[PDB]
Amino acid sequence: RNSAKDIRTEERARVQLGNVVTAAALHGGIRISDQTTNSVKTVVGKGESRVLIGNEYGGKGFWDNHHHHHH
Amino acid sequence: RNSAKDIRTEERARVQLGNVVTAAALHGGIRISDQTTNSVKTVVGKGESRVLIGNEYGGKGFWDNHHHHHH
Amino acid sequence: RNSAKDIRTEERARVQLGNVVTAAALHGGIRISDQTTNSVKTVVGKGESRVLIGNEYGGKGFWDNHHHHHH
Amino acid sequence: RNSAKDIRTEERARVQLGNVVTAAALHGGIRISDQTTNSVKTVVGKGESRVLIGNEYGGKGFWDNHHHHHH
Amino acid sequence: RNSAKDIRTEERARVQLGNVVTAAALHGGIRISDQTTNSVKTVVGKGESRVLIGNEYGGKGFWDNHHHHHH
Ligand SMILES: O=C(O)Cc1cc(-c2ccc(C(=O)O)s2)sc1-c1ccc(-c2sc(-c3ccc(C(=O)O)s3)cc2CC(=O)O)s1
Repeated sequence: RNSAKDIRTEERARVQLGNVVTAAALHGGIRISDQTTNSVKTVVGKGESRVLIGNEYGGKGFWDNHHHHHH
Repeated sequence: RNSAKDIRTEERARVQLGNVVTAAALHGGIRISDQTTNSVKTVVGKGESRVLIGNEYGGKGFWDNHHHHHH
Repeated sequence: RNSAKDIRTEERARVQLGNVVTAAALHGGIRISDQTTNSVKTVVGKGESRVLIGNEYGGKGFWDNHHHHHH
Repeated sequence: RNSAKDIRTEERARVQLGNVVTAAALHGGIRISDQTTNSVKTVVGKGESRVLIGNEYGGKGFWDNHHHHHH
Repeated sequence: RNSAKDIRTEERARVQLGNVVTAAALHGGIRISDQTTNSVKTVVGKGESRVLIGNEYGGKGFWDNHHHHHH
């Protein structure tokens, strides 16, 4: 699960509290198991900062596309 | 599941409580063992900040628009 | 399930409770998934702030997005 | 499992609290569960900074790196 | 376990705290436990800073490693 205490997002910033499911995630079943526990105390973002509190599911790189492409 | 406490939005800020499903998610994989609880205490959004409390199902962009050049 | 406890909307602020079905996601079919509990305690919106209590269904834009500026 | 005390992100900086699950993975060992513990106290990033707190699963080579082995 | 006190990343920098798992995963090992102690005190990086605190396991040979067969 995910848990956050204090998140500050100003100056055209944006924050998302959840998981990201891309249109590539079409393979999965129902299985109840253990899930990693990720939690943050304080996050201060300034200047179009983007806060992602959760896990990301993608195939084309990651959350954003700035560096490290396909080999 | 989400659990928010205090969310403050000022200066033309906008906040949404819930999940976002896109047209690309139409007839796809909505259930892939998404077992997680996203809890948050204080969220600050000043300066046209956007607050998204929930998970998304898009693919054609991670909520916002980001495009750069790697190496 | 979408729910809220206290919402403070002031200074040309607006609040909506329920769900939003954008025309980009077909007509108002209603009842598609809803597999998460979305509840917030206190939401403060001052200064043209927008408070949306519910999930949306769209593909043209993520609720509020019309930017065409590349970085 | 993963815990962060204070994280500062400025100037188009972004931070993700979770893990990176790529589409290169499938129903075969994807349930990494809870193994090692990663706890950071102070994280400061300014001017295009990316904070990744979590593990990565897939054949993307590496989440974000500069290049390969150089001479 | 992996712990870090102070991490500073400025000017196109990134900090990754976690373990990397290649698409091939581990060739067995039903007892996945952490048997390494990595405590980071203070690391400052300005200008193309790559901070990786965790376990290396990919298949390239830079910030990662593998076995591979030579011929
Ligand atoms: O704000 C709370 O009360 C704490 C908190 C808040 C959550 C929820 C938010 C709203 C909910 C609600 O509305 O009820 S519940 S869950 C919960 C905890 C879970 C995990 C914890 C850890 S421990 C820590 C580490 C970070 C660094 C380390 C170091 O320096 O040693 S240890 C971070 C987190 C996260 C954190 O404390 O913010 S606290």
